[PDB]
Amino acid sequence: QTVRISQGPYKGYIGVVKDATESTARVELHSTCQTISVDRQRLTTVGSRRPGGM
Amino acid sequence: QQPMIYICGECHTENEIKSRDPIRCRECGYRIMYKKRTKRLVVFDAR
Amino acid sequence: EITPDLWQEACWIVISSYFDEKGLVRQQ
Amino acid sequence: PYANQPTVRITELTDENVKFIIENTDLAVANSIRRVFIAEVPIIAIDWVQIDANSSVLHDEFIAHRLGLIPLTSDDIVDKLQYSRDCTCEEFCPECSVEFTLDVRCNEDQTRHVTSRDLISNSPRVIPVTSRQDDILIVKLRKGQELRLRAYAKKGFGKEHAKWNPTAGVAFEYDPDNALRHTVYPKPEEWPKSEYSELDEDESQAPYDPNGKPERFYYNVESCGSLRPETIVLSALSGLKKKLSDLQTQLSHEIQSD
Amino acid sequence: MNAPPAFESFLLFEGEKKITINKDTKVPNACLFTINKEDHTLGNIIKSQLLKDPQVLFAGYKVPHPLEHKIIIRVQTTPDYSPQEAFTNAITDLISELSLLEERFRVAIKDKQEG
Amino acid sequence: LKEKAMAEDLGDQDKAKQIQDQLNELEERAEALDRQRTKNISAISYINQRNREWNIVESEKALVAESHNMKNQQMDPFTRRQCK
Amino acid sequence: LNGLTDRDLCELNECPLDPGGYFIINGSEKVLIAQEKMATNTVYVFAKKDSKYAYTGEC
Amino acid sequence: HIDQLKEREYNNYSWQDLVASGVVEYIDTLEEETVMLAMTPDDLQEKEVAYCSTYTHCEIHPSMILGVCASIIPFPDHNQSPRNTYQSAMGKQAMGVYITNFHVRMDTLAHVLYYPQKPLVTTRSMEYLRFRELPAGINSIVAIASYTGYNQEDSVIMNRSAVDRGFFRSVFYRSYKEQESKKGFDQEEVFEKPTRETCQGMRHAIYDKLDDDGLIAPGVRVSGDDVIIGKTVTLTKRDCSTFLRTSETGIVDQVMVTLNQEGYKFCKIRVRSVRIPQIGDKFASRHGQKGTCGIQYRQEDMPFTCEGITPDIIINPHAIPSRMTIGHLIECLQGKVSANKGEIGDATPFNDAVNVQKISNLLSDYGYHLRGNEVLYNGFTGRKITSQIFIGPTYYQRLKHMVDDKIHSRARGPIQILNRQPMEGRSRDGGLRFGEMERDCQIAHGAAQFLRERLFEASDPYQ
Amino acid sequence: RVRGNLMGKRVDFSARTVITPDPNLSIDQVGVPRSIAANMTFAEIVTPF
Amino acid sequence: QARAGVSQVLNRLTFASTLSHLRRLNSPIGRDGKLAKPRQLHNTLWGMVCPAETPEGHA
Amino acid sequence: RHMCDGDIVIFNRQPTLHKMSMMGHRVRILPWSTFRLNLSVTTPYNADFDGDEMNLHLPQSLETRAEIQELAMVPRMIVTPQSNRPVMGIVQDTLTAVRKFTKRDVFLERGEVMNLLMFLSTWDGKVPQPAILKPRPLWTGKQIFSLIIPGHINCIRTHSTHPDDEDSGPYKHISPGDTKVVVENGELIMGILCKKSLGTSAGSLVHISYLEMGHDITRLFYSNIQTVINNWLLIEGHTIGIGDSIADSKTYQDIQNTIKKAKQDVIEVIEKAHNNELEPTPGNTLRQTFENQVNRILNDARDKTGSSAQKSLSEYNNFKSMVVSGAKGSKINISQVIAVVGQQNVEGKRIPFGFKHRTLPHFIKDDYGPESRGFVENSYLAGLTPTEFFFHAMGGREGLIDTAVKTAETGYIQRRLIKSMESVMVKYDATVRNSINQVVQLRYGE
Amino acid sequence: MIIPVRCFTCGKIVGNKWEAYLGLLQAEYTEGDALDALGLKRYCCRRMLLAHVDLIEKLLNYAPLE
Amino acid sequence: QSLGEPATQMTKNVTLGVPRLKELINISKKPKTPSLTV
Amino acid sequence: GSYVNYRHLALLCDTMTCRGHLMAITRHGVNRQDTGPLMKCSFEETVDVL
RNA sequence: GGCGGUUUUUU
Ligand SMILES: [Mg+2]
Ligand SMILES: [Zn+2]
Ligand SMILES: [Zn+2]
Ligand SMILES: [Zn+2]
Repeated sequence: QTVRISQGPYKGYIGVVKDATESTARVELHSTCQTISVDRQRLTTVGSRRPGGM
Repeated sequence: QQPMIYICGECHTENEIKSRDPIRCRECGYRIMYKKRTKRLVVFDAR
Repeated sequence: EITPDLWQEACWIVISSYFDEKGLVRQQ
Repeated sequence: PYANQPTVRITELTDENVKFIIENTDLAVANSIRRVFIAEVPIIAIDWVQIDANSSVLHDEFIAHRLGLIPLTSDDIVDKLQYSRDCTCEEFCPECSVEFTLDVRCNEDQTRHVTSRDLISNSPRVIPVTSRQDDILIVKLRKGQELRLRAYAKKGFGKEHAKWNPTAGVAFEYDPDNALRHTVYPKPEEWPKSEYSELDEDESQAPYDPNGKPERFYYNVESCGSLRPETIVLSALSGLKKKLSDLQTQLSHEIQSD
Repeated sequence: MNAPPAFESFLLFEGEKKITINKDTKVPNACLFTINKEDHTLGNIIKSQLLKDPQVLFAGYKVPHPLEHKIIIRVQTTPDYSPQEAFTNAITDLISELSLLEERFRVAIKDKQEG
Repeated sequence: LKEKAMAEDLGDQDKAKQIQDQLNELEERAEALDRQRTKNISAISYINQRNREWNIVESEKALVAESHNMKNQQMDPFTRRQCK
Repeated sequence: LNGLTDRDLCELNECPLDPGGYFIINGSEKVLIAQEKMATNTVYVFAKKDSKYAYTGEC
Repeated sequence: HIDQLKEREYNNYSWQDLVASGVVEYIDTLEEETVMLAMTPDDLQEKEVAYCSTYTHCEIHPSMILGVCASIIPFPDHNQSPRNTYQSAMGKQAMGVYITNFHVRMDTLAHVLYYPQKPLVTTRSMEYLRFRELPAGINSIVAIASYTGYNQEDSVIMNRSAVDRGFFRSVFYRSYKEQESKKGFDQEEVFEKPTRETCQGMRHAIYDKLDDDGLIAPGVRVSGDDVIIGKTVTLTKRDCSTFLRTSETGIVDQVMVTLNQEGYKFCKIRVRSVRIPQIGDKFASRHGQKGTCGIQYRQEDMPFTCEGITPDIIINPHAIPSRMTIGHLIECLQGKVSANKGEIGDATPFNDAVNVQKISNLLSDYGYHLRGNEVLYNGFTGRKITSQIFIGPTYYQRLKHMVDDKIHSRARGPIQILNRQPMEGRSRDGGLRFGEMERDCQIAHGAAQFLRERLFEASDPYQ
Repeated sequence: RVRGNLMGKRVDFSARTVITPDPNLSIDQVGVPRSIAANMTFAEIVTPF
Repeated sequence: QARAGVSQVLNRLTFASTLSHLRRLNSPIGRDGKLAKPRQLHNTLWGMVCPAETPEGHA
Repeated sequence: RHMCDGDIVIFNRQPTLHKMSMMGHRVRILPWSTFRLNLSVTTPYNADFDGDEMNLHLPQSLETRAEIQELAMVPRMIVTPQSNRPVMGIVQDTLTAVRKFTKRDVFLERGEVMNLLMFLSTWDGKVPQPAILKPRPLWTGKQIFSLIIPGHINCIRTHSTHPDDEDSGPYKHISPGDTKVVVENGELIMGILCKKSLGTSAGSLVHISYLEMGHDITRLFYSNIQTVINNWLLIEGHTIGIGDSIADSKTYQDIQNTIKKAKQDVIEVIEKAHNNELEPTPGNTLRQTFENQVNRILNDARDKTGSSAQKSLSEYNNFKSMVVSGAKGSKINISQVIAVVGQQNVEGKRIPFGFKHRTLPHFIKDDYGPESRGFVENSYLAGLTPTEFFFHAMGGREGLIDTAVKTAETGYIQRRLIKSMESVMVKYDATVRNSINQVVQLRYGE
Repeated sequence: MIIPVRCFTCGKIVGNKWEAYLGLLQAEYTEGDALDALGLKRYCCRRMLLAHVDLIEKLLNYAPLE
Repeated sequence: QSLGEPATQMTKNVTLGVPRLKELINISKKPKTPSLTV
Repeated sequence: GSYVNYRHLALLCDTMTCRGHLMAITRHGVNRQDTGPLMKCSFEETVDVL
């Protein structure tokens, strides 16, 4: 699922959670070509649905 | 309800191609067609 | 008339014409 | 066993660059102020771009790169806005960021020149250098292409990225006449005279001065367009003072804990 | 792929101390101050200020590694003068000098602006 | 396709019609290109042509000036072979 | 693209700078390297010493 | 003929006219041995010692002997022949706009530079080689010096601020093709998302990243070991799809779908990745001065002249004498002169009118040292450098030899089938080969335990 | 076999990358990256120590 | 039994590489020969072959 | 556990030519993604930092780790048994930097001295007495370098630009040119440092340090030398460009006169050979002796021009500085750059007549003149003629082919040499034997 | 492909000067004069206009639709 | 290794270098440049 | 001008002149010694010596 | 869980 870093030095970046755990979680940064490991509480799901479908 | 939309090669018109169907444009009739940009949150860091 | 001295510029007009008439892959 | 009493004298004040001279100071302090001008200088600049549709010919990251390089004035907004990293909220709050929107589409036959003027900013003062001289060309669109995006500019300094580098070209020179011999000319007669050289046209360089210290540092700070030059100097001095104050506070706490 | 981010050159990490003191055992009245997340800007000036102070026998800053954001300032004063207070007074006088310079620059600018 | 059809067809009327259609298509394409390149795309070519002309005349004046200023040529970093 | 205008070359998703002169087999651009050999119908004379012949004329 | 040819284009005069008039003649290698060829017309025909006085032909321009990649070298005669050859070989590896219609191509491996500038000093031959329109480099302010120490054995020190602004920034494209086909009477492939139920053979990676059609949409993030296509083969289904190679990481650019010659669905997907110049990247000028970015300093740390002009690159002065590449120094001096003047200079190999003294005389008419040397300042402390560094513009390139494309590691990766030993190749996630030479080196050291551990423990244990 | 897979094998725990100068490091030190450090692993016995 | 490498894949890495590969030659001599007379630049390759552009490996 | 700082790895370059090519290293992690290493550890590997590739292996056992740490290690493998001399020496810009730093006219202020002392891992913490107390405390480059020499090392070395006719005459123990390095009690007294004192040579300063002090002491020595001299070079500065390639006009006149004399001499030799006067030198035929005389005349002319150029150089010249330091360059390179390149021989002889009795179509038949056969009269600084340019290309091609064949043959040679004696070893009986216990030497190395 | 936004060396804004440069060169000013007319003292910034290649034109020639 | 390392660096008639090294390593019945120093 | 310790040369000469006759360093000189097949195949003539 | 060959490049 797509998330958004709400706190910390990477505040603003968007990424998809690759590997999640009970505390930390690995997120791949959309801009930079590197995957980081940020705490789960620091993330905020933004999602990407598609209302309508008609 | 996503019939998967494609863009023709030379005509640049939108086409609805479902599974088990030929890959051709609704008009003229070509065998090339690209996809459309995703709907995800394409966000960049002007860095 | 012969072109004394003043030739460093005329020397490349012929090369330009040759390359415009014949491309780089003209042999192939 | 204390500091010194430096003096300042401006020689040229303009809306594009400022030339001044600092006397009775140390070469280390002069160089520190210069490096602070070049890097540690708060300033606003595009940082978080979001593109919804880009059918242009360039890349999708090319647009973000160009938007980040585009300057943005911040004469009285950078001192008010806080770093997005130190913000106490979620999502780019207007209290710590400025918003910009771009929505262009080439309909006519002639090609479009998406310039910086298309960046409609939500704030009045935070806008690209287009007030008072063409605009910054982002990209060129041909009939049938478009570009829709929204960006957020935050506060930062050159130490993080070159976008927050207000000073275009800081020219720093001390001791025009090689008097202190900090630079040995194999053939002094073959070198020109500095702009600030008081020596006559006969002698090549001033003689040697053993009991001579580097003084009279000439600065020529040229602003890119965001912050005025004098504003850059003042902001740099304030930033250097704040760094020293934080270091002193940390040292006092460390000494008290030991 | 392993490029470090751009905020690790000034932002402090959870647990790292800004300044650390370590007394040396080779000579008396000698202390090394390790400052984290700093560069030559916040080091050359302090070295120069410590040099001006006559009671400081030795004062010099170094960077263990360019990629590593850290500096070490070794100081050595007279036996009747400690390096802690030496550093404190150096920073204080330097701050006062910068403030005086800023005030003078501001007044010079306001005078140059039609005056 | 029109050119291939014209080359394949031997009828004089068909060939003339194909040639007219091809000419009309080429004229329309040229008009569209001109309308699209009236700015920038044409100014760049104009500046390029005038700049190459200016460069040619610059080279010619430099050559004639070098031929005129034939007083003396005493230089150090230069030489040429001289057999026999 | 035999003597075609740069206009049509661009319309056909091609550039006028492409030197051309390369095949397209299975979608890959194949280029033939010019091989060299001894000119035929010419009589050469060699003196191979690591043999029983002192001189040898080849054609 | 010169005037009728100069007034060409507008009318209809070409090389065929000269060939017909009988001013030029095609001489072959076998006939060239029986003609008294001349170099220049004026020099070799006045009236000196009777050397021959029976010239039959005359070359157009001597420099014409050069080829394609050797032509772009400015002042090639001012360098050693080995460095010219090295440069002709590296010029083919330079990045930039390899073709104007690159957005339509779907080739594998393609590097496109963002701001490919034109050489400030162009030879009169590249005008026809077409290098000015599609360059492969940027003119950088290079300062030959040993600033810190990270540029002492064929290495450079780039400017971090310049890289940020967009100094030698490039994008790398990687294409992936996949076509479905009839393997057998019962076997058959189809593009479809392999779910977690019906598909037996499946990889432990993400699959919902792609759409229902099975093809990943454009402008989507992708990392190593991420599904790019949804190919499933019915045995119920085995996931026979392809995944982005490991250590790739990029963003999808476009997706193409069509019918191959056989008539089956064939798709091509190219993912782009913006390669920011980091240390380890290989660079090289037009003279064989190859190098790798050792360390990158910011503008505040890099030195600076009397004005705000920090070097973008700092080569190793020690790389000059041994290699004898004075053409590079001449190029830097002439580039400084051209940038101060306002026009591209000439770097033709044989010209008889481009010496160093005249270029130095012109440069001295702009406030700079006639020889190009300038006074810098220690960017750190701000003190003048006793030695006046030699700084000036110079054209640099960027080779495709990236550091990310060569880095590799291993920790009990896949094993072959014939001899249960590690694989080979970075793509196959293989281990390095411990050669017989390494065996001999270890024998000399006397580390039999280490030797056995390498040739058995960490190779192929078996009982 | 005798020269391809007996006297010359391919070993694990091996990395290969370009090299760059670094005078700050001692002659015995080697500056390795972080990716390779995280990929490779050294086995260590557990001891109350 | 036939030759190898007569048809190569056009290296489309840059415009110079494309042109060079289109105008490239190749000798049929065996790879890595003990002799050294055919690799040396002959005087006759004046204006016919680039005296500098050439690989640096075994070929 | 992942590789942490301090682990012991074995670093290698693919072509392991000798023992000193796979030594242990202590791991240190850094941000970017590139292997790194001190420049002094570049001579053994023979790397170049121009896009090279080096392998890194990690053992998997405390046994093997300790074995590598005690045997195969950088500081322990400083001297090699093939030539009993160091293999890791200061052979980079630090060498030229220390040469200019150790000159007699090098004076430093307290600030610079205390800044350089910061980069000394073996500093006792006491500031040395300045060589010049009044009128202002000024240290000396040699005085600061003395602290870098560990222990009480004693050695004597000769500097590159040391006139041989000096030890005989006066000023033996007091050289005017500041030569004759005489270190006592680990303190530099006289002379300037160069490759003869710091490079890889028998009896060099580093060699004496390794033989006297320990391997760890020598390691610290290398680290301190580099780390102090680079920081001082930050202030000194070193460059290269046209300002150093240009001569002094009179040098050009001397070079032109020498070239004209050489041309006249070769023309006279040709005239003598045509008129039949040059008698055949013993052991050689007429053509052989003619070619020998022409070659000797050209070599003498080239040497004279080069010596004139060298004598014309200035002390501030960067080429001469690097050459005298020995870091990179040579007198022949400076000559070929400024004065004249020289002859372009092929196969140990002059440029042959590819065409019918002539080199190129331009030159006329039977033209054994210098310029016609390949003598490059110009220099890399003043451009080259197309004929000599093509000829220089022929010479470069010959060199590349030679390097390729050498690399192809020496490989098989070394393979055979190793397979012949891979089993020989010294036994505990103090005797060398092979795998069959056959005595090869009652005592190793006799 | 497109004029940069700033100079790699200095940092002065230059993207807003390509059109003015073309116009000044087309009027009558030479490059050496149009450069200092726009205001580019440092030679590090003049290269951004003397050497910049404009390939965006060729790129647009391949119009997608119409 | 000690005799092979300098082999990689080394190059009336003597034919010194790699050829002479190979001839001495391979005891042949006919060398390339036989000669006696009487 | 290079230098090599005399020990390496003496060891090589002794290995060549140990068995009286001048054993050649090539296969034909090394595979004749009674060392063993596992070592002879390691060098050359693998299948033959096996 | 996938092979052989060729070519091209790099130290
Ligand atoms: Mg190398
Ligand atoms: Zn259709
Ligand atoms: Zn906020
Ligand atoms: Zn600039």
